Amino acid sequence: KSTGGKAPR
Amino acid sequence: GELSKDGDLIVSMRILGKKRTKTWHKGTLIAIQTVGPGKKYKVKFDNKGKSLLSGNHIAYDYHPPDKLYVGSRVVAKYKDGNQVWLYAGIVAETPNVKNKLRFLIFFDDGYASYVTQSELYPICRPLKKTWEDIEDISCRDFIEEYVTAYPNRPMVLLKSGQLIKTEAEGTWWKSRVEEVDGSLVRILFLDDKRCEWIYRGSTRLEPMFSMKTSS
Repeated sequence: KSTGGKAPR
Repeated sequence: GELSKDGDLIVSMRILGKKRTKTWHKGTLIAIQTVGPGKKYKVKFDNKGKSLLSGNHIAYDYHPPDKLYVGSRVVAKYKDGNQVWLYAGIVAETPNVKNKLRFLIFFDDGYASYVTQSELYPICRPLKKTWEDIEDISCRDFIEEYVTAYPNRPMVLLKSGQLIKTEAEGTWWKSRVEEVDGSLVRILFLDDKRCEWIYRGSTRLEPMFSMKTSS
């Protein structure tokens, strides 16, 4: 699954 | 500690349950048991298996009636391309004009999408602070901040064709705004050529990050 989420890593 | 009911949870009802894969599946509630500090719900899945589940790991097999609010704990259709799963999340926005009467869902893994009323299901016994069962600590933290701050939602105004940097996996990438839909923007990563829908208040978007870093 491709998501980068809501905030920077 | 066996029960045939617990309020509106009745042995024999249809239900959704969370499997160890973290995807959710249709089944039947076959038993209710008090075990130490709380109740456990035994679900027989339609396709395969049985699980004993806490109340935050079962969902009603019906669609919510204005019953849901920002912060509601839900299971929703997680559609990314041609793949679909039932997956847990939080209601981030309720139906309105700007969103064409959809629900914005922030899923437990960090994904975001709009869904319709017929694509979400209320979790039966959410925790009082609904984010406290989100396993990923970055997601959990984000949702607590978002729900607590609501309705103060700083966002960036972006237009189709605009060029910005967008963060992913620790790197800031050249990107392009392809489409705006309510509180989401479709970002094309220009080196990769993949798209992602991102919340317009996310600090993954450079103009939003920069505002916060200075503020």
